[PDB]
Amino acid sequence: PQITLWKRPLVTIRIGGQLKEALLDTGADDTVLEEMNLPGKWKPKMIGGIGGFIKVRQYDQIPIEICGHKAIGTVLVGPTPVNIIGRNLLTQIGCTLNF
Amino acid sequence: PQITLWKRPLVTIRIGGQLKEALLDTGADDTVLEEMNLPGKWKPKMIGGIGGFIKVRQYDQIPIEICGHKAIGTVLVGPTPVNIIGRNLLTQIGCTLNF
Ligand SMILES: O=C(N[C@@H](Cc1ccccc1)[C@H](O)CN(CC1CCCCC1)S(=O)(=O)c1ccc2ncsc2c1)c1cccc(O)c1
Repeated sequence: PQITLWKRPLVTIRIGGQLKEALLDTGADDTVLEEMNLPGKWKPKMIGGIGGFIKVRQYDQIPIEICGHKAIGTVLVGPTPVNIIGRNLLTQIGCTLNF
Repeated sequence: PQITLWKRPLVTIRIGGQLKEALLDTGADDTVLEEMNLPGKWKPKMIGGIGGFIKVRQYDQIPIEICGHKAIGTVLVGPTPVNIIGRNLLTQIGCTLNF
């Protein structure tokens, strides 16, 4: 598909039994999801942006479905105000910027 | 051009005869540049990111050439970690997400 940028590029993603709306975000190195109690091992991390840093939990090899495309990779979980699909997954679903 | 996402989508911009590197950031509503001098009136504004809110200076109708494409729009100046091109100017240069 082609997604214009008049509005926020929000799309439906699925992670287990949760469907969520998430930004397709070319500015995000990593994928950051709102607080959720995912199973398995994780490692603490701090990530920075406008305003400063937040503390997140890094989960590896988590399958995520983004607009029906399959991805699997690292997901950071913490008190972000918006679900963010970062470049680590955007590349996997074939996402480019075009102008 | 078509820009893939295995690397950060950094591009050269021209603003006030100065060249700068900026990130094409679909997750950003606004264009936000690191501290710099720009001519004219500005308005104080506050914006929010992943780590909270910051104070910026809002400049309107500022020309920027992004990777050869002309925009004229709102540019916020403040303590962003990195120069970012947001949706307000991404739309002006005809940028879309594709997969
Ligand atoms: O900060 C914004 N946008 C955010 C997304 C956003 C939207 C709305 C609310 C909060 C955040 C960015 O697109 C992604 N961030 C990465 C940062 C951006 C700042 C400087 C460079 C790198 S980010 O969110 O801070 C971010 C994301 C992934 C990641 N992985 C490793 S470090 C890291 C940082 C934003 C949103 C709306 C208006 C606005 O003026 C700015």
